[PDB]
Order: sequence, then structure tokens, then C-alpha cells
Amino acid sequence: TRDQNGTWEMESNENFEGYMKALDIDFCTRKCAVRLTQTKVIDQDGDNFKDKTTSTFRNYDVDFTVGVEFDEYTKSLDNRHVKALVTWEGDVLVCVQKGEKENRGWKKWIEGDKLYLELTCGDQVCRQVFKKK
Amino acid sequence: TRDQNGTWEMESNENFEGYMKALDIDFCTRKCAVRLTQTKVIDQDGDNFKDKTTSTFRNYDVDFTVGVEFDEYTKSLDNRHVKALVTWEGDVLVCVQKGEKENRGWKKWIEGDKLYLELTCGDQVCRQVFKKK
Amino acid sequence: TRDQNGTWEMESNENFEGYMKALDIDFCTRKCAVRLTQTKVIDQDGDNFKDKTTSTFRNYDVDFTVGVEFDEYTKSLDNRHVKALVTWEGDVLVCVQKGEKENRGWKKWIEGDKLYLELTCGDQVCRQVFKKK
Repeated sequence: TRDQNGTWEMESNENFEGYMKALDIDFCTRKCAVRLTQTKVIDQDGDNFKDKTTSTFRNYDVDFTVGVEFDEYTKSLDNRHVKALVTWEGDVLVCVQKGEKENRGWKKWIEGDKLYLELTCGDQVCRQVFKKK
Repeated sequence: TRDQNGTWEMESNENFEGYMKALDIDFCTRKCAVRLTQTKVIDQDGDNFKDKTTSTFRNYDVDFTVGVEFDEYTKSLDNRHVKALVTWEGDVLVCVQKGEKENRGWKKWIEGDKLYLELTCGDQVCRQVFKKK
Repeated sequence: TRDQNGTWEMESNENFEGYMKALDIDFCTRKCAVRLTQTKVIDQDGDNFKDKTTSTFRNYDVDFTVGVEFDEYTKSLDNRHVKALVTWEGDVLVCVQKGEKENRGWKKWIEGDKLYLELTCGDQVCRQVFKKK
């Protein structure tokens, strides 16, 4: 159909970087842009168009059941394939991400009004704290 | 007026790059920052101020009529001047962006609840898919 | 507690950079990513989890009283420490940021429905305009 009216949210983006490089867009702009998603609003009246495009941060969703392994594609980071398995150790939620990187996984737990997250890959550990809203 | 209360949205930004260089901000941080807009919330009571600043992604508008050539400044990408012409090929919306780059243009079409966009410059082709919201 | 339900806003992040490096995340992405905060939404029923994580731009806050010098940590830009003093010159709000950078400060004023901001560091001046929302 020719009727392009609506709000449209990006779901896939292939070779955005090669296209941007052809436009001589700088190295830093290319790498940051290729991770963003976009929203296009198209306002169309016959053959007349008013278009609006805006970058947005991608939402990165993951669903799982404790004790049931699942395939995870780490699009929020390095976009690798891992086989992820989440277990309870007491009240600590523990995830092992089996794949190319050794000793990769995370631990997540609630203490008080705070969520604690420890991210591990190899010999590097990232430690994060979140406040409840 | 001394009364600065309100929410303020950026509409122009001159020499942000030179100011950031003087502050010795790294090339990469500068290229991400220079393209964003800002919102300032000012909460003022007499001479007491609570100020809030937040970066936001810029919205890029383009208006055209099918079959009517128009001057396009590709602000969302490489900020070049092109002579753009949009035509229908059946239900495919086709754009030729005549200018410094050879074989530059795009194709856009609706199939089902999805919008398809193909961006071309020279021998580089980027393919994007959007879902209706 | 095992009950991780809620919306969680990041408040601290330690060695995110080392973790991203271990994942082979590119230099540019690492530099822009460290400046972001994130919100995690957790929808949990027993051992079933639906998790959503989204990056967002940080809010940068400043509180001050006209005529009272204060310590300012310029996190939104170069992350320097300055001694800031804000004064009125007529209806123009004037700030001197005393510190490592010479001739550093800003001037801010309302004219009509617009906020004007002049940012100065050394011999570089950035000029910004905001419209009221």
C-alpha cells in the first residue's frame, strides 16, 4: 500500500555502518549511531508527506524461568550468542552465560530498597547498584 | 525579566564544539554531544535556583510532495545539500538525492504492518525494517 | 528477598569500562556509554522473569543562591571542580566558575519567550537559545 501514515519503530538495521562510512560520517558517530533505534512518524496526505525521525535508546528485553536454560543474544552489549542458565543461591539470583567468553555471568540480589548487580566476564567485574522507584 | 522559571527546550547551539575543545573534552565525547539537544528545567524562588539539564535526541523533519524536486539538507546524517526527487514505482516510494555523492537515494514501502527502508550511497546499501506502533 | 519486582534506577556503576573492554566493546561506544544511566524494569511471578533494561541520558542538577559562592562539579561537561559565584547584572544572570580553566563562566537571560545562554571558556564562546515549553 501507498498509505504510509503512522508511527514506525525500528526493528532491524543492517549495514547502517557501511552506509554511514560512504557518507564520510566520522568514526565515533558511526559506532554510537549503529546501536540506537529510531522512530519515524509519517504524516501523509495523498502525495504530500510530513516526516519526522528521531533516534532512541533500544529497550533490550530478556525473559527466563529460573532453572530453565535459554538462548540469549546480548544485543545490549557485544551481541554474542550465549546459553544462559539462571539459578537461585539462597536469595542471590545467579546466571552463567556459556559461550565464547570464559567465566561470563552475573549475580543479582535485593537488599533493603536496593538492587545489586555484579557483572563478570573473565577477570573483570562490574558492580552496579539500583534504587527502587 | 529576572524570572527564569519554566521548562526550556534548545532551539540553537553555536560553537558548542569550540567550547568543548577549550574544556579538553575528548573527540569522541564531543561528536556524540554536539548533535543532541537539551532541556533545562529552572525552579526559581527569588534568588534561589534549582536547575536541571538533560540531553535529548534531536527530531529531524522533512516535508516533500511526490514528483516535486526539493532542496534537502541531510541534517540527520552527513548534513549535505542534495537535490531530492521522490517518485512512486507502483507502491514503492523512490527517492533520488542528487548531489556530491553518486548513486545516492532510498526506497521505502509498506508490506503488512511493517515499513521497509533501503538506504543507498554508492555501493553501500543499508536495509531497515520498522513495525507499526 | 527473592522478590525483585519493580522499576530500578541506576545509582552507581563501578568498572563498567573494564567489563565492556573484556567484551571487546569498541573505544567510542565505551566512552559515550559510561555517561549514561539506566532503568531496569523487572516483572516477576515466582521463578518467571520478564526484564527490560533501557539506557537514558543523565539529569544534571545544580542548586545555588545568587551571591553565595559554592563548589560546583561540572559533571555534564568536563567533570572539573570549580568555585562558582552567580550574580545579577541588571536582568542578566552571570556566573564565574573559578578553577583550573581561565576566563570560565556563563551568562543567562530571558528576553520575550526565550532563554539565552552564553557559555565561555578561555577564548571560546558558545551561544545557545531555548524556547519556553
